[PDB]
Amino acid sequence: LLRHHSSFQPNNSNFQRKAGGRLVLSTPDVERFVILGNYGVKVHQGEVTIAGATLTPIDDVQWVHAPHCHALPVLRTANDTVIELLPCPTAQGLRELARLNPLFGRLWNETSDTFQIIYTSADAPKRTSLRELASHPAWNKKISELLTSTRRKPSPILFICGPKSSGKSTFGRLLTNRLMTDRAGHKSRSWKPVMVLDLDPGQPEFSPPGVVSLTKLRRPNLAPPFCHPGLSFGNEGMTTVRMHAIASVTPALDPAHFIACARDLFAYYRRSASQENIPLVVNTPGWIQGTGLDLLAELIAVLRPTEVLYMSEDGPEETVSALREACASSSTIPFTMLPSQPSWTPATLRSMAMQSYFHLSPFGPGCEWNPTPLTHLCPWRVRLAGRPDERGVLGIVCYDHQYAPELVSDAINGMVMGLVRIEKKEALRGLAVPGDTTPLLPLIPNPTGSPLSPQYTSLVGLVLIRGVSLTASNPELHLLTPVPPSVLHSFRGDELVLVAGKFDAPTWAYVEGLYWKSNSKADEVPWVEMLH
Amino acid sequence: LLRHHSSFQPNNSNFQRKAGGRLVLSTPDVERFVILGNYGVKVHQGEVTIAGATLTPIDDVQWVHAPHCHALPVLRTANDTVIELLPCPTAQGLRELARLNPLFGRLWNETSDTFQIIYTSADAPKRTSLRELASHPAWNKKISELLTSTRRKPSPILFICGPKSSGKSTFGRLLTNRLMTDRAGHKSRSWKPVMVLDLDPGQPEFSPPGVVSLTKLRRPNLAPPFCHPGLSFGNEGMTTVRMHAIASVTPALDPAHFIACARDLFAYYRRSASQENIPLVVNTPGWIQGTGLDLLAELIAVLRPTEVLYMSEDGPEETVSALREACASSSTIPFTMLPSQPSWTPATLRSMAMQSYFHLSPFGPGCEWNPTPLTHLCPWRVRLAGRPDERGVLGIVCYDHQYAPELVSDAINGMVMGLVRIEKKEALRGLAVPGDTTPLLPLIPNPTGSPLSPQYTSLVGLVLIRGVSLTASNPELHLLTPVPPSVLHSFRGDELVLVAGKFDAPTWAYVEGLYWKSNSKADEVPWVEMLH
Amino acid sequence: MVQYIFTPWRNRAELLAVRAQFYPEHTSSTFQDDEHIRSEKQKAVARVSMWMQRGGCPHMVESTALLVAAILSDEAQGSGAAGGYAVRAAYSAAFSRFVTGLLDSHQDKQRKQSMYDVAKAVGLPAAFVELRHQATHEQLPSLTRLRSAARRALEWIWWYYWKGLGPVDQSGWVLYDEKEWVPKPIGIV
Amino acid sequence: MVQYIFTPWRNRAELLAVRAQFYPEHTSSTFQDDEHIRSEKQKAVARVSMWMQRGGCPHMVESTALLVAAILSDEAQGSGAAGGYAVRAAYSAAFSRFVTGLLDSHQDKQRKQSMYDVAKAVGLPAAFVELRHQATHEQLPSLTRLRSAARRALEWIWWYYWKGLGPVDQSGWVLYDEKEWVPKPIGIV
Repeated sequence: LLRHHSSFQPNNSNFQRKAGGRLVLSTPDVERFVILGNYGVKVHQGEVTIAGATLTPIDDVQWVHAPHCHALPVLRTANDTVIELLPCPTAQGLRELARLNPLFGRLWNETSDTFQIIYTSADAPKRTSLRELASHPAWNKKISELLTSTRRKPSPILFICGPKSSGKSTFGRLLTNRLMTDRAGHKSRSWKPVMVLDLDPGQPEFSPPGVVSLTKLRRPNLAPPFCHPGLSFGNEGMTTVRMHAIASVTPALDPAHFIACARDLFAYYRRSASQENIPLVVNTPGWIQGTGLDLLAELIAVLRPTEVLYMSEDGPEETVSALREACASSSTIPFTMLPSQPSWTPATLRSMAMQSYFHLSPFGPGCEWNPTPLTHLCPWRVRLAGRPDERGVLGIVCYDHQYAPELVSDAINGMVMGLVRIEKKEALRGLAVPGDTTPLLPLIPNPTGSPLSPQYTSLVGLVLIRGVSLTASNPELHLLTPVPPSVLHSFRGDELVLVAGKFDAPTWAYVEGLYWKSNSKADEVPWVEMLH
Repeated sequence: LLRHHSSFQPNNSNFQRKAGGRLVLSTPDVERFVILGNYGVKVHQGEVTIAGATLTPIDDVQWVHAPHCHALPVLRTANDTVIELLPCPTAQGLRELARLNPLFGRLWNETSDTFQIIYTSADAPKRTSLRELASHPAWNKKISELLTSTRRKPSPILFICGPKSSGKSTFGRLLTNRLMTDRAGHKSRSWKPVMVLDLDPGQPEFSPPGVVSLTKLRRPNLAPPFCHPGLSFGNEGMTTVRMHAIASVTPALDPAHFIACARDLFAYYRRSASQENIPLVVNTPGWIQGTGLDLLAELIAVLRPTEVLYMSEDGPEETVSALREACASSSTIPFTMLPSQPSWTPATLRSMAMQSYFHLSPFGPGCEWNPTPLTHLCPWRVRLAGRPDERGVLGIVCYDHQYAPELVSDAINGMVMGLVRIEKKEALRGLAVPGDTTPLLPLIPNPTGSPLSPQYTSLVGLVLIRGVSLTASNPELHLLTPVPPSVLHSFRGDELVLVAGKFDAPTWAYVEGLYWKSNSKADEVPWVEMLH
Repeated sequence: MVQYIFTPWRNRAELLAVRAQFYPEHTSSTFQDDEHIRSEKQKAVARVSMWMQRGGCPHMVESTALLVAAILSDEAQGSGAAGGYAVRAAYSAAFSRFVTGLLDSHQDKQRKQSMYDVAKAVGLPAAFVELRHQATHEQLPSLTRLRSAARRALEWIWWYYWKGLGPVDQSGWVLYDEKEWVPKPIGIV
Repeated sequence: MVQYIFTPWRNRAELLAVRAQFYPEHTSSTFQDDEHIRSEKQKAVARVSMWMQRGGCPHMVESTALLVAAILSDEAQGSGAAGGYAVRAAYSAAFSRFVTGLLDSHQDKQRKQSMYDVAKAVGLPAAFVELRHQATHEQLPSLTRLRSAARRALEWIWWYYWKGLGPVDQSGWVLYDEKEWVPKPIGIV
């Protein structure tokens, strides 16, 4: 049975094309649009609403990425509204990632244009089901009350907790977009920046997997997490204030350090919130039982949120009771229960986010992608032999598990590692940094196995070990990273530390070259066996 | 509601007393009797049936023990039948065990006589429910067919397998009694001996717990297992042919040795069955899943039974299928499924059996008990220092677990140990017997942990370590055993070996003296703490 | 009336000595002191092994002996050549026995209880339950986590069980002569 | 089409070398030979620990490494002073992981299957399942039983998994020069 996604009907008057692939659409009444692919929204007259974001003719062009792996945002136009749809320039690069992974081929529309308007279900690609973005009426009422309280009280803190697959991420995106874009009274009011504390390592937003981050947004989040996996450090639409490497998909390897990371990130938010009023939206892990419940209680005790929002009505009574106790122990903190509106597994989305992060170019749209396979790129050579001033990295620190020194080279090879800047010398205390150096790797023994201190270290970015050369003439690491060369050359060698953790093995990078060669057509690769 | 156990009604004619407590009862019609306590049956005229045993005036007096912990045997008299009921002389000693354990006081009738006829439920002792001995009609039909086949084919082997609490023991007792006492044709036919291969260590009959045995019976088994826990070695009614110490309640510590024990015992049965035709009844553990199912299959393969009898209709289909496969693999062995007619836990009955074994006098009635507490008896002193000819025991062998040599004295103290006769020197090969000897105990290291070989060793009996004296002047073991002094003095010191296993801790013996003192009235005892 | 509880130890002094050997710091540096502490801990774990052989030993004593044995095997020699599966496996079996025994003791068959609910009812941290589940159905937990959890578990067992015990400060075979015999309790010479 | 399975080892030669180090007697006395065998087994167990850290290691390889590590800890030094809870706990955790992984792999949620039924379906002896249950819900099994079951389990894993693998016989950071660069697979220098 055909389901009508878009209520718009085109004719010669309302719907017109323009050179460069752009489109001009004039709706005299309220209309809805479900558009699949990458596009840009710029309204000539009237007000539109997309994913909770309100756009007016004063506002600039907003770039939307809508793969059908996630729910497609619905663009609603009020009466007497003239809008312009623009093709996305950078999107082609992302589509060229289809050459490296079959998963990136299924994401977008099959039409030659970047974006396709989905009038009926027949316009969908074959063997794919399109789901529209939806919000509960209770969600809209709660966000309206939150906006009124935010106008009453400057810089609120909104804690969003819930079970996994409860739709907390969708509610977080609409909450952020409505806090940013919605203006009451004067239409000349500018958009407010919104600061997002992303504390979910397993399913992160604005950060690569295994990373907790603090992000400042002046532009609405209209893209999936893998469409903006890495944001450059700080006038841009989305800038990253600070990151820390959990180096795992779950905090269960070290909960307390996790809490410490949150504290440090919260401190930086305070160093903004003193100067200007900025709402903070906190994204939490989907762990509601066992150690995760204690983690949520500790996060409530640390952050002191203005409100706590549990995203499931039908959640376990022990979890709701523990969260209510954690709220009531501090002060009168309003705890509100919300409905949970709930293909692609989280592990696959995590791998897509990591691949999209590593394919970011070092250099409307924010992010740009490089279609070149990781096997074809010229790698960074990090010198391992010499004085700590001479070496590219100070040493290698293993998180939670101490390999034998002969096994470190095999363990880190072809694996994602974190790059950590040592801001203060107090982080290295208690650890034996190797001195002036087949030569061995510079390995810092970590007998406790705990991560480095968040308040003295920061995360520059993630690297992928292209190879390890332990020859006596030139001991070095070949590695690939999306960090720009200016940032890498700004740091000194004694400030940088490579960190091994429990990131997932980048198995996409191993067969990326094989997929590229197979697509271009129409020896033994390490860690890959082939069926025939 | 009153339930009539005995259909007999007394008057001056049928019911007569005689001095010494004996009773003469003449029933012109078929009558049933439920008698609680210890008595003796000797019929002057007619045929009676008790627990499947048929008694005729030719037969002698048969002694019955009926505590209400087990089901009371029902004595059925045919038309025109005159019987005599006799009090049991030895039973007093067993009743005096009530002075040492409150469990032994609950067993018997409250009337001053040894036996009481239970006409109605009001004649039962207070707060006790009396259950009659019952047999399924399918059981009686199967036993009748087995008797016909036994008359057709000399010396059958009847394997009785089933789940725990399936009533396999009751069926075994009635099967043994009907094979023994039932005579067809000529009434001058004598009773046949029946050999019982008891392979159940957890709930044994004719043997103490942890012991597998081969027993020859010329007299019907009308008593519970704790009323005949130890039988003297070989014209008696019940004699023990061979014994082996599993030293555990389950074969799971060593299955294969268990099978080996069965082989040896079966061999001795063959050394009888060649001379005369004797039926063998095999009692098996109530283990029907996991390793126990393989044990049952191995026992079927070893013994080659004439028939296999599974005691549960509603048993697991995998167990019945495995038993059917084990039967059909050897030959056409008839496998018959039977109904399972199913307070006192098996552990309590095991403790009562062990206590009754250790309270047996060295000298319908067969067994006689000693009311004296084990703390008051003069113990055997076993010399531990000297040549292997000079020492009382050759050494101490631990089964399945090797203590440190300093911990052996604490481990064996106040615990039940087996006394093993080394018949052949091949049993000690591979083991280091200690030479000419605080002096240490003579300890034989057993790195394998396997038990001694059944075909070269035998079990004289069980001992209880009264104490360990490791003084330099006289290293010795004080121990208590029901084995007669003539048997103990027959063996040489180098033939005897003490065996430590996984018998239950004799906690009855520790507080036996306290219970005796408390009953007679109306310091710190090792391993006992007292509530007040 | 008088009720009897049967214990694997002969008297309470033996149990308190074993408690002192498990916990020298609570009951009461140099290399001789460290060697003495290690030897006394080994003696105590051997005694608890004998007690478990006898039967009637409480679950907390067995759990303490297992955790102390795992800690001793860690401290004596780390299996760095073998990657530590010996040490990590000892820790994992100690935690499996400890958490399984505690949960099986305090669970109720009448009411459907999650393992985290039983852990909350006892007061056990859920870290031990997650560690047991990871050691069972996933790969073994790392050695640092097992060390930290073992120390915390030993402190938890001390506060749960060990503190409440007390204040902390034919000549071979001869029948024995009937004239000189005096009746004694079983186990006393 | 072409399907890719990602392995913790770089190539099949690494896996076959680790198989040879676990099983020297099948793949192919003096004290030097015994020390060499022990050292190679330690190296192999360390490699499998690294493989489990990387991810994607099969359950049979992990079970073999755990059993070999338990056997090595038994052979190197027995905890006779500590009563053997270190060694017996290593054996018990190895068996818990081995039986739990095998049963969880071969169980079906659609049909209610007893653990002994799954053990019969796999071909695993029920002694290992009973040993797992005793190590979990009861006291640890004895050291002799754990040794015998460990040797039988290693033989079972050899016949199940290992035999089928094959026949048995700013100068710190410099961008690399684009002229000299030749594209290679990931992990090759």
